[PDB]
Amino acid sequence: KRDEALFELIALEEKRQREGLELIASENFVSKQVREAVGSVLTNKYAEGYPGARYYGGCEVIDRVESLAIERAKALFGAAWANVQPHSGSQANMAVYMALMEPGDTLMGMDLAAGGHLTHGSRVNFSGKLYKVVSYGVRPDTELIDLEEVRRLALEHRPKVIVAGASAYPRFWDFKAFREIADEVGAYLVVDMAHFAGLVAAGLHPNPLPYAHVVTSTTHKTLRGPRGGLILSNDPELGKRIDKLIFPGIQGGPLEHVIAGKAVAFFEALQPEFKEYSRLVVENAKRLAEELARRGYRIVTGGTDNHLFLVDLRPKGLTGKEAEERLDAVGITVNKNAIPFDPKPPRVTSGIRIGTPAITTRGFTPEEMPLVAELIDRALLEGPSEALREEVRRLALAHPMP
Amino acid sequence: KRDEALFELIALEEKRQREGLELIASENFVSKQVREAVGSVLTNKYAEGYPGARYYGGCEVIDRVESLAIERAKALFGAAWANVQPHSGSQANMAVYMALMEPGDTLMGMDLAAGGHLTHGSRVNFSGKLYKVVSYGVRPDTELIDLEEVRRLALEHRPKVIVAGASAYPRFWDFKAFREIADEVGAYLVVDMAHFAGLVAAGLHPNPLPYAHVVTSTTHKTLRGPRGGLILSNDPELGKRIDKLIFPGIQGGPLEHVIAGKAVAFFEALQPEFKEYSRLVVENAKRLAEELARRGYRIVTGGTDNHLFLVDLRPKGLTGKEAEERLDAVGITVNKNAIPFDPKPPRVTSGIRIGTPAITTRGFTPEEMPLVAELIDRALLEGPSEALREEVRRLALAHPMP
Repeated sequence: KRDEALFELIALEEKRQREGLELIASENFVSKQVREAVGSVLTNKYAEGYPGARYYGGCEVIDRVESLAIERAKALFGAAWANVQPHSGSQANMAVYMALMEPGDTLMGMDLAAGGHLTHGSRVNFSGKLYKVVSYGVRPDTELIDLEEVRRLALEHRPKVIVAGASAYPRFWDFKAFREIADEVGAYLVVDMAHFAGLVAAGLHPNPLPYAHVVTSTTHKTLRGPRGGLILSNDPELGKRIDKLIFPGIQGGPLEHVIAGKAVAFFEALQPEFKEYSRLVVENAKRLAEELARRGYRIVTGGTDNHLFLVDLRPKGLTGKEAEERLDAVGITVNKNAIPFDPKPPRVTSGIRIGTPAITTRGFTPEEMPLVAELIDRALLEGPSEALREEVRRLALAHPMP
Repeated sequence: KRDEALFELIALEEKRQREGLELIASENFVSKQVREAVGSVLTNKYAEGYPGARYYGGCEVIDRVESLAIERAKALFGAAWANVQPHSGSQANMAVYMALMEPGDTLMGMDLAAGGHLTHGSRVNFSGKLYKVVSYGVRPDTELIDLEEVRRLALEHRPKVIVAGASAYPRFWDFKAFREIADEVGAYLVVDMAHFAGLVAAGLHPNPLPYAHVVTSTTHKTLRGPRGGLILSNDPELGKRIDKLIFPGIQGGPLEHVIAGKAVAFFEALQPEFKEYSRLVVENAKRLAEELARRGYRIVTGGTDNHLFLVDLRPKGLTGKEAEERLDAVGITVNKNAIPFDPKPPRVTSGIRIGTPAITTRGFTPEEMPLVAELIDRALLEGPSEALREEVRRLALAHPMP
């Protein structure tokens, strides 16, 4: 018997995605071929271990699939080693921390309120539970990272691992300087490029590979692949230690169907069209932030160098939670986000985060940003309304989905 | 541009699956509708948090999907609470350990050599790195667990957590006895039913829900669902604590496409046909074990109560490693497994584990077990040959995949 109830819900979700403007910076729309691989029979095989070194037999074809994903990842990012088995970005980070540190050691990452991710040292996350955390933020004036403040914190606290990269920082990272700082205290530099991995692949964002000891990432987000994790390094000796932490360290069997999807995603990222897409992603982000600033909205750091930006809603008397709800009411999805030196608690926040990778995949161009900017503005000032919801629907439907 | 290289490999793997006999106890073949859900657009949504309490907008449909999976899991197993977000079995156990123990605490599980799982205390696994481990095994004379030995160890080491459940134990578990032991020392009883979950759902195996404080499992294996984890309990308060460990504790965004697949698998398991399937799984295992005993092999414990059984190859002078290779050469996959107090090292062993869930899914019935037994025996005695490989191939092809 077919589970009609469940499939009816899947159809409702397709409709929602098609009829709205998805502006959550961490989302995107995978291609049909990525889905074809993820929904393949590769899920019926237990492949504990690594290619050529599996626990069980019958992995001759799976080994070629995994190997292909590994080599393409290496080729795509210019890395000497890769591990494509992490179930997620969080497991990728977990593995790296456990390979380089012992519980109790000191970890240094970006403060959550300044843009850091939960896995960069939050007390409610494994990172802040097993390790002593020291965070760095951004300057109160420019809202940019001050490298001398980072240097100071490193010398004072002597972290074993320093993490660069974030989930809500809209400017470029100076990886060379972060490596110099880590070298000053004998720490490992770990770059979590999950958010900008696609831009790095397209050559539109500095590559951390040569400067970081280890690089982690998600395969979804700007890389536009399936949901999963990835770990890279220019040092294969360090890589061997990390492989051991992924399995048998923290995971059991890998999701080989997902890994097949990663291989397809890397193949897609290697095509010239991916660079054109990535360029448009950034152009859309700059133009959209610009149009919102023209309407009186304050953009953190005054703009963006990547695919995302933050809007400070304090001057407008709106909390991030309220903005998110008013936009969601009309089909525009974003997520409330804390801003630097946010006076309000994380459950409420004073701003919203916006990203363009998803709408750019749907074919939106910089010339359409002024229109998107107008819908956001009205939803926030005039609030939800049927006429507004319809205008959003029509705009969305005029753009296809992969 | 289609990734022809990758898709050519997917076709080869399908051909491999069709033409061979999969006897690895942890394997199974999922239905078309389970793959359809896993390959759905639900992968495009970030949905951190839980139903009604997410960190992003646009989760209205996803909430109905996850709630559906939760409620079906509760009805299927007779539970008061459930968490369907774990990426795997390993993450389900990790979350439970971290919610119940602090690093340094003592964990008690079944010895890996006796049938326990990597996550039950192995030194190369996170369980053995973060916690002090005490292991229990089987008696050389009975080949079964000795509850008095378990009790003794418990009183002597005072573990914070006692894990029941294994990956290679062919008999029923006395959950009531285990809980009595746990109460006596003030420990939590955690049951990992990953392997036998499908049997529990079909009511063919004692249900651990009423006796354990927490129950973990995989959604694949005898439950025949997609690859992933699951947590259940009869205590909602404890459940709320475990929800926090899954997120924001150890994971980030859940795989909602996989959770949709879990919902479908639970739907399939709630149908009367699943009970007939599971009845056949157990009958095939008992019958195949009998047929092999009749042909000169010894069955550990003399038989089985579930879907798997251990073969002692000593009567025929073979090691598990050799048996594994000889079988693999003719398209029959099994895995080597130590027998109680194996005289051979662990990388060699004197036995093999055989499980019937996968062939049963393909339509094999008890009357055909004698034929599978003969093919296994001929491959081990005569060794691989083209003629034998063709006989396996034809038998396999005559039993379609889902």
